[PDB]
Amino acid sequence: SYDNMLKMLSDLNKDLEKLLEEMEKISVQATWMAYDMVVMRTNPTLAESMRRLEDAFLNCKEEMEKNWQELLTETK
Amino acid sequence: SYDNMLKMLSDLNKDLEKLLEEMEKISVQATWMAYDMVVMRTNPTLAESMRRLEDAFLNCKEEMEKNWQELLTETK
Repeated sequence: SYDNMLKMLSDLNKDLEKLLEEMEKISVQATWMAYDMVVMRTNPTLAESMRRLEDAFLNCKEEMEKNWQELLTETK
Repeated sequence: SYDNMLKMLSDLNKDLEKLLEEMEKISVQATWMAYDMVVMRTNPTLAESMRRLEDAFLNCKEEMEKNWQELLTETK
């Protein structure tokens, strides 16, 4: 059984890890999208590009919150 | 204009922050859902609950990747 538990744990760890790594990628990329925009200020449409990016961030945050509520329902 | 740039930057920072904080919450909660399950081993249906949770993790990861492609499209 010890090997069976080790296999189950391995699979849960792999799947949690894939989720965490996905979120890590989003985090780093979103941070550089923001910081790059504020440093590339010569952009002529700075106002609109900042608005588009920040509303995209809010949209993604809200979708992720709905994904998370879905997970909570699937696992309750 | 300096004050206006400060205001735009403030709003982008707020929205990026809300995204990052959402992902932080998911990260911490998903980690404790996994670790609590592996320590509450007396659970009679451990196999099924581990399967449900790991598949929920994979589903959430895949949804987040689709959300992220949506953001990349909105901001291209």
